[PDB]
Amino acid sequence: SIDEIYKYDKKQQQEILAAKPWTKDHHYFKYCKISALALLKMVMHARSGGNLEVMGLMLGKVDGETMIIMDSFALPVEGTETRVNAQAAAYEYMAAYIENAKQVGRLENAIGWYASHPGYGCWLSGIDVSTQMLNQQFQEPFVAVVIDPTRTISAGKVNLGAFRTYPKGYKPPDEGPSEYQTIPLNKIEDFGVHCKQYYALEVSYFKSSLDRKLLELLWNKYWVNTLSSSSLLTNADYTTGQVFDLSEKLEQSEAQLGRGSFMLGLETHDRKSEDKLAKATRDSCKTTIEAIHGLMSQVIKDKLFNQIN
Amino acid sequence: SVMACGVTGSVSVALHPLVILNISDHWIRMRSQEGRPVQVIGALIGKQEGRNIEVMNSFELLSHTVEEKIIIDKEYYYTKEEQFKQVFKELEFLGWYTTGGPPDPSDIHVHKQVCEIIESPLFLKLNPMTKHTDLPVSVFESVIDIINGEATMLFAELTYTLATEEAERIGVDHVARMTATGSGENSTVAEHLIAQHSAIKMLHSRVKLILEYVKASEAGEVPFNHEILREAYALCHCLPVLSTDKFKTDFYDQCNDVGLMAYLGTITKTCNTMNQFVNKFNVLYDRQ
Amino acid sequence: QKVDDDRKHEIEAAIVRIMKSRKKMQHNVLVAEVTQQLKARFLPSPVVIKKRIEGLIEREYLARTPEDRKVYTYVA
Amino acid sequence: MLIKVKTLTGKEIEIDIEPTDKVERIKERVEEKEGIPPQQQRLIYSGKQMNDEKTAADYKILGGSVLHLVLALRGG
Ligand SMILES: [Zn+2]
Repeated sequence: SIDEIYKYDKKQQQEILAAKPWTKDHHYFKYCKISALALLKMVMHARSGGNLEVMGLMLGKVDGETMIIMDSFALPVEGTETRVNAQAAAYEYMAAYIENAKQVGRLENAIGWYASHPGYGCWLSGIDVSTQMLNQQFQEPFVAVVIDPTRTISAGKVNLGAFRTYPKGYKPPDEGPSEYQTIPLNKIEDFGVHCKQYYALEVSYFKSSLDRKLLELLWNKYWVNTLSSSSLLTNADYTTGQVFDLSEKLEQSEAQLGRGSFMLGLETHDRKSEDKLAKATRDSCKTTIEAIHGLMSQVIKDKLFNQIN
Repeated sequence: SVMACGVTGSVSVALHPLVILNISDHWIRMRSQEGRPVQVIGALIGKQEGRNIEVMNSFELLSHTVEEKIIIDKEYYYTKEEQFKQVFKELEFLGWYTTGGPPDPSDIHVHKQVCEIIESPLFLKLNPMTKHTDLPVSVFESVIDIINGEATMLFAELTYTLATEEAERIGVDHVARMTATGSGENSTVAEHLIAQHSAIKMLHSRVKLILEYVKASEAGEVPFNHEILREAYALCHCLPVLSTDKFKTDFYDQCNDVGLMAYLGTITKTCNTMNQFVNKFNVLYDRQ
Repeated sequence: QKVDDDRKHEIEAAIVRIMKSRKKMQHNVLVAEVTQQLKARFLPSPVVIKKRIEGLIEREYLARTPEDRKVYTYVA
Repeated sequence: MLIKVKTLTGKEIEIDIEPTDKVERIKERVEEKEGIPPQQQRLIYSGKQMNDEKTAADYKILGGSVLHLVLALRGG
């Protein structure tokens, strides 16, 4: 059932919020499901911000290890945040909008915050980490989503990440692919200082009626120029960096395996090594299938156009 | 009849995907909350420059059914009007939207309550239970006609267009890509080929229209449409785009590169399967 | 009192403007980059933008370590 | 009476409140415990957002009333 996810069960949410399973595991939340509406709104806000960072709130819910997102809304930022934080008259519009949604139907409460990084990638800065750590202390089920309007245009695919922080003092396990990202020199220092204080969630969608309609319409409308070359992957950057990350991860796994071959009776090492190899394989397979799809479209369209008759 | 006959559009209406997206979400949740597809009512905001109207955003409105008529909480609408002022001042109210088929004798009641608020409101109706391949969205304006000696408000369909910024085009395009390829590589080329299939259908429809026009001109119509016919001849001259040695060499080069990448990906998948098999094989019989 | 009030408002505008840009700097790269991001230049008066970020060393949020300027606590 | 506003500190901070006092004075009391200006502070109680010029007695707030207001942060 495509529309099953849109059903809101208030008592079930209250039961989950009373249970607090995330207190039993700091890696509890692993997946982030984002609605088409949410994605579109967030991307539009980020690109209207242009080269300036904007932010908003995300409405949604939790389901097992998965955090869901549905909505998002701007807060009065008089004089581009002339006061502390991008809030000013924040919950003024927020609480009104919230009571108004309890009135017109929307009952999904705050599930997180989104912020934009125009032209400098998706990750959490020191300020972002402090903000998310605070959000993980009051509204425990919160997620820091970062978007990139400039990379959305450059690479073609929307650059989006979902993140959760670790509590002060707590160390992550050895397991950690950590995809490589191009970070400008004015941001790389802060990135490196805080990159191990949080982790990235797996961001996934679920199709839907919102998708079906939106996608079909805009697609036909603007894709009459269906060519757009055919390979926006031609830019080395993305592909090259992904392949480099894969190589690094696999070489690290090999170094581990070589040292673990001496220790007889370490099952955990074998477990993490197998998992890392498997993650590397799936990442490579997704890249390969994307390239294959691009080639398929290119070949079909080019053959149709050039020598049809 | 609430539809005006012989009345042409006086203003140009520009619609954005966000407006359609808001209507779809509003209809879905109300259907989920109250079973049957309950009709939804909202408001339209955006920028208007003279006779050019651009609907950029849209929010939902409160509706109270009393005495079998829909009463819109304009005070809630007015409460929300200053709410959207705090975030966006460039956007001005343009009209209201609803869901359903043909106009009913309840939308005229709703539209007149929107006509008293602002000078010229716009009426938009979406059909979520459509079956054709066309867009089930129509924009209607308010017109006053003398029917049987009494001034009756009617709806005149407007030939609206679709306005979209580079950012919205790219973001929704990524939305299309996220449906084409499933999260766990589900329905990989299902929506992919269907996308090119629909593009080819559009091109074939254009071709069949041109061919039908030519066949009709062969028998009747204008014997020589001048510009049109000459340009169509020159355009088929481009059907065999035709190439040289260098273009074919580059095409084969790209094909070979992508084929090598595909071979590498298949090798990676095969070696992962081999690793899993060896891990199990070290378990079932082998020790250490 | 005129020059005292004159300096009072321009230092107040100086601090307000810089915390909006709010980026880490080595010693001299952003202190000049913030001036070109204002409305009507020359109002900044660099003589105050250096001694009030040096007056910010008593606390966090760009604690601005005294000698080798590089620890600009970019966390708040 | 003392009311336990759930000011963002991980606990419900108890403050001194009189029934006749306007609810906007409650915002300043929370700022004395935290540091959020009343403009960004948004008092919320029993699921409904509290007013500004309305008095506390009009909301029937007692000494056992647990509040949950949404304040702000110290970004920049
Ligand atoms: Zn950030």
